[PDB]
Amino acid sequence: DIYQLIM
Amino acid sequence: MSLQGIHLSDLSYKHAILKESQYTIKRDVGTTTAVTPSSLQQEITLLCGEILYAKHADYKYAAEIGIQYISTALGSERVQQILRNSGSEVQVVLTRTYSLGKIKNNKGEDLQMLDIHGVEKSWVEEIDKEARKTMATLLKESSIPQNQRPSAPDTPIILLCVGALIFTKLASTIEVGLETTVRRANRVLSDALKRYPRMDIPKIARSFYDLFEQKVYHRSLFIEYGKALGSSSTGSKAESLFVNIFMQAYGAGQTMLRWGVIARSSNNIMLGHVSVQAELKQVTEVYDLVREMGPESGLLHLRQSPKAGLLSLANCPNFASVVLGNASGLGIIGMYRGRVPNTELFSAAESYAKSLKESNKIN
Amino acid sequence: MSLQGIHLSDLSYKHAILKESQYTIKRDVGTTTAVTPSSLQQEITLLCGE
Amino acid sequence: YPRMDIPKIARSFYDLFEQKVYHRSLFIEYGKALGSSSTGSKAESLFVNIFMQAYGAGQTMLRWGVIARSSNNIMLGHVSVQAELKQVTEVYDLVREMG
Amino acid sequence: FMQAYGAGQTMLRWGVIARSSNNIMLGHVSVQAELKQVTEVYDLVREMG
RNA sequence: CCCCCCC
RNA sequence: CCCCCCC
RNA sequence: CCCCCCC
Repeated sequence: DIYQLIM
Repeated sequence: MSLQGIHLSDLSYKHAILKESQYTIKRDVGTTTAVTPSSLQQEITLLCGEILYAKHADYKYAAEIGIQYISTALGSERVQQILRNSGSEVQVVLTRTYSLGKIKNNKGEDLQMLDIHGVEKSWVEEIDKEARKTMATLLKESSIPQNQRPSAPDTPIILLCVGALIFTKLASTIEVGLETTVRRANRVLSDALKRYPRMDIPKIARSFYDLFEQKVYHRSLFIEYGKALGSSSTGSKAESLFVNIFMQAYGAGQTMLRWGVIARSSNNIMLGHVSVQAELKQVTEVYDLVREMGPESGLLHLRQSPKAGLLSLANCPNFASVVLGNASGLGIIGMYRGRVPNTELFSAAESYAKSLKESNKIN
Repeated sequence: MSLQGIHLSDLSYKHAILKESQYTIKRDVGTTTAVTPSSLQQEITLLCGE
Repeated sequence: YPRMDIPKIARSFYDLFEQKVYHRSLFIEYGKALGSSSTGSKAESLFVNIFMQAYGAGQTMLRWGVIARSSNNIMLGHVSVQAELKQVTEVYDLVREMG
Repeated sequence: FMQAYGAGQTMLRWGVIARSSNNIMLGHVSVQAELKQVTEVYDLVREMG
């Protein structure tokens, strides 16, 4: 879920 | 009868020898450097932000990321022409976007990372991972405006503002450079330090100093980017800050000329001293050389051009002593390490300058 | 003899450096903005009133 | 590099410059090419500084004569000297002509 | 819109005002050492147009 | 013959 | 050799 | 770094 963040 | 034909004009001859050459030095023939195409600007800006708001183990290639953003701002071919015109045969290598692998992002596509020649991938994924973990931690703790995200468009310019702060002291020592960069960025970059409270100014400044020392063509690239930014019609606030810092580096390496102009403006008496009067000719010659070179004479010590040194006033010890004394009397000299050839002239000029500063007059 | 050659002209040089550049900064390369064609002027005015 | 041998390198360079007199011209062309560059390293600027510290080599009498003129020495007006200012002005005119 | 023209540059306007008000302290020796760069800034203003 | 110092 | 401060 | 008032 870390790479699923909005950024 | 008259000693009017006794005249040499050494400095004009030396400048003529240096400029009027039909051969070009080919250096860095076997080396290569990395550039990023403008079409990747967005995906470099994000990375320029991820170095900022997170505490990273190693800041080795932050300066290279700032230079990559400069490349995107100017363009690949413009950057190649800039490097070629600086006297380097370095061949630019194009940054390539590459799929990370099985990692999938929110938009459903494969996460496209950056491939920058000379900066290994592992560092890039490490920086990205640390930034992602920090941002996840902050969202977990509390629930982040648009201007506190790595996607903010002013993060590359903040990184280049740290770079420009170190660029200002490129004619200085690394310790003094780092100290002045940190102690100014605690005030100059106050807004960015509020938005990004854990950006590491000392390590970013060290990375920029290392890059500017090694890759001397990147000084010319930095100056071309400053010229391109200052000629724009609009900009952000950080961009105007960058141009301010950049123009605060103009006369770098040549503070003696500036303090001599100051001493002339302060009407110091010891400028008329007989030892000094024997030397005004070569001083006028140095300033004439400044005028002849024109606007580019200021960027000589920043570019680290070998022609810088014709502007040195080291052969006018009386003039240098009087100038340093006049600067000390007015409090300008500060922690300046310039040698004083004639201590007596220095002390007399300091005394007169202090007496003039204390006194006031009406003209 | 005379301090007439002691002269720098820093600001003119800085302006010359900034204006006389052959490179243009390309910013906002990936972004987009919205415009309204003139033929819709009436129907924007109404919204400007609402 | 704490064990680089300056005396022997300097001796080698002196021998080369003495024998191959065209390498003096090559050295001067390299100095001109380096000094006309826009960028460089620190050692390159050091080299150009040393190179331009060799400019008036072999002609320190002209420089010291300019110094003596600048120092307003009285004995420049001596009658034995005044008989000779013409050829001195001619030598400096030749300097100007060569450029 | 034309009341926003000299925005960010009120120091130049107040300097013109001080010249117009014939202030005596403009002739002060500390100031007289600085009129050159001030004239340069106004010359830059004229040059930009 | 010339050149000769220091940086 | 040069450079060296502050903003 | 710059900028900072009123109309």
